Amino acid sequence: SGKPQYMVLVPSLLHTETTEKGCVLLSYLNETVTVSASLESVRGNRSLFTDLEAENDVLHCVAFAVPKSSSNEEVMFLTVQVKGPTQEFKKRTTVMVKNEDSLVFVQTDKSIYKPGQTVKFRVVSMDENFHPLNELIPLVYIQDPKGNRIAQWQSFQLEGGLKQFSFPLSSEPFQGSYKVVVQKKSGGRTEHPFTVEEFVLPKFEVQVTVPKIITILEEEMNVSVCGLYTYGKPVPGHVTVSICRKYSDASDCHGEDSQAFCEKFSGQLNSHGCFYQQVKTKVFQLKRKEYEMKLHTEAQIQEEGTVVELTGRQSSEITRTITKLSFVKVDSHFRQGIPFFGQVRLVDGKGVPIPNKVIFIRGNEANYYSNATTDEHGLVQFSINTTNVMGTSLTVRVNYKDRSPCYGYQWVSEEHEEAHHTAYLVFSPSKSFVHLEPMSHELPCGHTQTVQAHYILNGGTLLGLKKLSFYYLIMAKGGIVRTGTHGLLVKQEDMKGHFSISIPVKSDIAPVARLLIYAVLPTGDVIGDSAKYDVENCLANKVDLSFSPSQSLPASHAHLRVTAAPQSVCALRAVDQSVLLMKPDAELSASSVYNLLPEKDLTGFPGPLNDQDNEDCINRHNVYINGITYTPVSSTNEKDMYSFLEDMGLKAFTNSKIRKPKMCPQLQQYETVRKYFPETWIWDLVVVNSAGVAEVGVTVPDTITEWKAGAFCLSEDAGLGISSTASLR
Amino acid sequence: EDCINRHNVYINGITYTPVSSTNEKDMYSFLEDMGLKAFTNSKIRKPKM
Amino acid sequence: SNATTDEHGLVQFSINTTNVMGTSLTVRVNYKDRSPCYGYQWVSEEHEE
Ligand SMILES: *[C@@H]1O[C@H](CO)[C@@H](O[C@@H]2O[C@H](CO)[C@@H](O[C@@H]3O[C@H](CO)[C@@H](O)[C@H](O)[C@@H]3O)[C@H](O)[C@H]2NC(C)=O)[C@H](O)[C@H]1NC(C)=O
Ligand SMILES: *[C@@H]1O[C@H](CO)[C@@H](O)[C@H](O)[C@H]1NC(C)=O
Ligand SMILES: *[C@@H]1O[C@H](CO)[C@@H](O)[C@H](O)[C@H]1NC(C)=O
Ligand SMILES: *[C@@H]1O[C@H](CO)[C@@H](O)[C@H](O)[C@H]1NC(C)=O
Repeated sequence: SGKPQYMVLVPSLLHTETTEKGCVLLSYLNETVTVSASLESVRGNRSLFTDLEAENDVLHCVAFAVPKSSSNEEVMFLTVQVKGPTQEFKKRTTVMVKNEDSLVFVQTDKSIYKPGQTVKFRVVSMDENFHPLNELIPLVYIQDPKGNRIAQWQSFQLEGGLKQFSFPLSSEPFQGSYKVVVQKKSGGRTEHPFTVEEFVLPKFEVQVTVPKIITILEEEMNVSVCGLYTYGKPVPGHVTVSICRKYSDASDCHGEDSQAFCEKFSGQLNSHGCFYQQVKTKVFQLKRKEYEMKLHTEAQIQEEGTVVELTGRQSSEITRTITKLSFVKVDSHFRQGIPFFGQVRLVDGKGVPIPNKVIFIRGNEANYYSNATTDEHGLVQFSINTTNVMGTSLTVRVNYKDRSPCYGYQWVSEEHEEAHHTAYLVFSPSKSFVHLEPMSHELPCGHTQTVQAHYILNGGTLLGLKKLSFYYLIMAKGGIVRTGTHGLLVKQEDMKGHFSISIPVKSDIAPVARLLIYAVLPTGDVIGDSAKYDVENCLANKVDLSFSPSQSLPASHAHLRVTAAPQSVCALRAVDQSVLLMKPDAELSASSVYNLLPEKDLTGFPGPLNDQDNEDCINRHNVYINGITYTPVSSTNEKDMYSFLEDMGLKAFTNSKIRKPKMCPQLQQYETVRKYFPETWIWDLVVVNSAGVAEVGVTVPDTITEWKAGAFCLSEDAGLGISSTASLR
Repeated sequence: EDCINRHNVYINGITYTPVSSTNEKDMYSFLEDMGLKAFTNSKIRKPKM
Repeated sequence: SNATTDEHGLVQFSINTTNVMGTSLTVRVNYKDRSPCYGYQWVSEEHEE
């Protein structure tokens, strides 16, 4: 009636002495089973033995934990044993232990700084999860590039899983980027740098603009240039540019000046609004062997005469290809019981595909060709008919393919982008599989999302019964996040595809969700595949600030009302934005900490184990051959079942087949940026009342610009917290 | 003799190579190494290449 | 399965086949050349197998 299938879902990744979900599959009932995953040592003392009461048709996942290891990493062999009363089976795989750490980072006002000041910085620690973590440290120190520690503290402990600091500064350091150092008890190194320079602020504010990406056909170059040396005085005078076609063709012995052109669309500087300029690309002869351009502006000053020149935007953009299209949501892998959606769009300079440009959908080897055209957004969506072999490789054009060069030099050259794709199949010995469409688009949080996926069942069901089972599963941070299950209705012969599913979006998942579902069968074949989904940045504890409103200067008395979970600790870096405008937070965001996270996923193969040996081989089963002919031994490159276990990112131990090409050994063979005041306005720490604290802000008058906070909050009552943006005028 | 370009080439398993039975010691090879022909409903005759 | 020449008898041997059509046998199957460096690549050491 039912042949048993067992499968124990075992992320070989071990986050230590922490809850990490693991689980099992069993169905099609049989006598008795109480299996045990034992990571026995050479002796059997380092056994990570977890024997557990088991049954059929159930999902009930224990997140047991493990004490510390001897090494930081150590491969140990894992023979889960099939504790049946009359059947016992093993298979040894290395386990990817790791004495992994709790995670940390650093906060500073800036990286560049001013000489002679005191830097102010803070330090943080949390865990795998995004909750705080109070804990000591070995040490900390700032280091200078000369191999030496300019600042240091020793083995403090955190009040709330963080600490704030400062450090003075000499006015005579080495002008260079300096850095800070901490080591965990393991030796866990984090790094957050900081430079200093009292470079002279250039008086002038000469600013140029120009189009970047050019093509084989243009008409206009709408170039805006304006110099307000103080940001608020565009001088009444003249301006002249030097813009020039340039670039000897990779030749330097020419002994001359390689300017192909030099035009000066000079003009009278107007204080109204700004000077602007609008130059044409025709006189520049925007031709193929009309060579690269360079841009350099003569910004002359009135009643001073100390004229400035600036080479900005100068390095032109040799657009070797013209009419550049791409893919959009092209299914990286496809299937055979469905005509399926790839997608492609187009961009060109400004990023404007011609409306209703019709295309040449060269999706072949099924020779399903059927033209289409661009939607509003360049895009296009399309199924393609399916009775062919595993390999399929597709492409689409508006132009047509030419492989027609006359002579192998072709210094003469031209190109148009083509979105060609190669694809491979899925298994289906089990005679049922799904195609889970991707959600590779917008993803708001604090919701759920019914997924769209379409099962088949080849040959209907050979027997099946009234009801089989299907389960949908997601890994997270080395542990499964949730347990998804379902069943379908009764039918003995059909090809249906209207399956139901959903999952709630909050948090608690890698930046992706390798969601996986599979086709549990009574006949020892199970077919699935992962399904990777975006995880857009959203936090446990949201929060927002608000200030005593932005008004005239002198009013020192202000506020900064901030309102979050009832209890927390909080950074309060109320600062000037223009210094952050100067150098954006290329190294700070909520998304940052999501990705400053290391080891979000790690397929278990990684470095330590090159592979896993298993029992069968390809030469085996030397019994009668095909009746029609002789079928030798060979295989397919298509995406596979055993690998869907590693596409999940884990291993397992099973009787349902993964029988495919292992091997036989020896068969028969035997730039410069503007700056204003670096003055860091506010920097402090507070704790929220239950109702949302508000701190009287102190105006820094007599300095008007864009203003902003670098604040941040934290607690275990709701995890960390950030209102990632609220500026001030 | 066969006048057949091909039969069911495309198959899940390995594509059979020969239209008719060809081997070093096949069945009709016994009739050939005899040197005699025959006319039969069982599987004997072939063209060579 | 090694054997030996009888004074009155030659080798009378069987091998148990459990595989596909492609087969081939030999004896004195230890080396074809006693010495591969033989000399100046000018005269090949050949003994019957
Ligand atoms: C390519 O696309 C076409 C649809 O335009 C798919 O054709 C579909 O094929 C299935 C299976 O043959 C059809 O179901 C049954 O077909 C038989 C044909 O004799 C019919 O007698 C049954 O009543 C039943 O309809 C299905 O009807 C058909 N699509 C439509 C129009 O309903 C085809 O499967 C696609 N390529 C492949 C083979 O993946
Ligand atoms: C279940 O599977 C085992 C192994 O094939 C077998 O020994 C047993 O007879 C099967 N049936 C039951 C009901 O135990
Ligand atoms: C196993 O070895 C460890 C090493 O510390 C020891 O503590 C323990 O007592 C030994 N035996 C067990 C499993 O208790
Ligand atoms: C030759 O085969 C016999 C019969 O089994 C065996 O006893 C003997 O060890 C073999 N001789 C050699 C070369 O060892």
